[PDB]
Amino acid sequence: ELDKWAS
Amino acid sequence: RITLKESGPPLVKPTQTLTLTCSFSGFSLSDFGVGVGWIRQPPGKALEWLAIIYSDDDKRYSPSLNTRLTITKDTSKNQVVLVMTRVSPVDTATYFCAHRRGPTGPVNAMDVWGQGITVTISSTSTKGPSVFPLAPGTAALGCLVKDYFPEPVTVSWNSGALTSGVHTFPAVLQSSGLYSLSSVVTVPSSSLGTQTYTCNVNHKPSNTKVDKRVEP
Amino acid sequence: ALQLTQSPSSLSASVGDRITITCRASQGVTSALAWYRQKPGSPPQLLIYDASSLESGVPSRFSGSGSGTEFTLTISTLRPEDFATYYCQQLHFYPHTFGGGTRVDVRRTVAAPSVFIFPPSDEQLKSGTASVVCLLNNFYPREAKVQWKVDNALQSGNSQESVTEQDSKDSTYSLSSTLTLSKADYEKHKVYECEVTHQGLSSPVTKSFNRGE
Repeated sequence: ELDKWAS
Repeated sequence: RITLKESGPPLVKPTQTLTLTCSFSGFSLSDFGVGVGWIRQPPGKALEWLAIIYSDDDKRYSPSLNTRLTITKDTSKNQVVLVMTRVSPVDTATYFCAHRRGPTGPVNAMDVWGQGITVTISSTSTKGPSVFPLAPGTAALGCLVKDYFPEPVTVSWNSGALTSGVHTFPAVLQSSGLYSLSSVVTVPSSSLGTQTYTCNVNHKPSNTKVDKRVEP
Repeated sequence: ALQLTQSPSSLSASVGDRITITCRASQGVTSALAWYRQKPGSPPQLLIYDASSLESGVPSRFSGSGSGTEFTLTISTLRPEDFATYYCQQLHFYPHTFGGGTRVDVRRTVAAPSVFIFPPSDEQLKSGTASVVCLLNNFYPREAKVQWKVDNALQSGNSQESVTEQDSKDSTYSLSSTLTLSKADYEKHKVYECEVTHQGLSSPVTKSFNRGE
């Protein structure tokens, strides 16, 4: 799963 | 600015629960996006990621630990708590909590760390060491400081009068849950019959002081 | 999960040297990679955040570059305070992985270890066990191998050993290995041998003793 800040 | 400090028990028994607390100042868990993580490091080993919790409360645990870890935050106390269940000797390490910036780019790093708290997992009780001789143009001799708990122990030679050539090694936690360390000193062969060598051992935790003379 | 491989895992250098270490990921982590320096007894310290951004307060000699699966940390001119262990960490995927670390120590000429073997003491012998220890004194580089043999049987799983920190004056390491046996076992064997393998020894060295002699 991706980190919270991959935005 | 920001500082963090880990607190909890330095000694925990196998099977039991390890509860850690991270107290910090310079930021609050209500600032947007801010996180606080837990990182551990076994003696002489690499850093291992444990978990992280954020301002809005989501948290993530290391997959290979997650049925044993629980991370929480009390915001009026400005603390984060980590609970690790059924610990075993392999969990012996230094535990660090660290801060992670929220979006104002640079959220990509843990920018400030606690000093770390070293936790040792053992089922043993305080116990003084037994001191055995390690004996024989350069010669080596020493003392084996065995079966003590908990760390630390201090070793000197000839009441401090002897310092060069001395090597007190890092103690090893044995499978028995007790420590064992050696202190050796290298000296001239010719000195072996006229000079005396005594290691002074002090394990304050159990107050066992021992002076042990070794020639051959 | 995501594997972060750091290399070289160990590196030898001198003050004033220019070194570059790498950290590479099994999957692309974009620019979410941080670099830390950790000195013995102290917590990690952020140097580079987001792969190439110098952390405020960090010396200009430190720099980072890379993206995706390749990253490097370069120290333009090595200082005394830089002989430590460096780690990289990716914060793109959960869990946040740390590399295995890169160890930077002080370079000096190769120095083979002085080896000594110590039989267990009689006093210990009636406590019920026998500890025989092998000392590898003042060597360099750090990598060293100790092999215990009892009556030529290779010993495994019953020895522990620790190493000292690199000496501040001569830059050498010393190692101590302890072979632990029950007394009964100690008494039913004869030759106790410690074989040391090290870059400074053309051929492994063996120190030994015969129990009753």
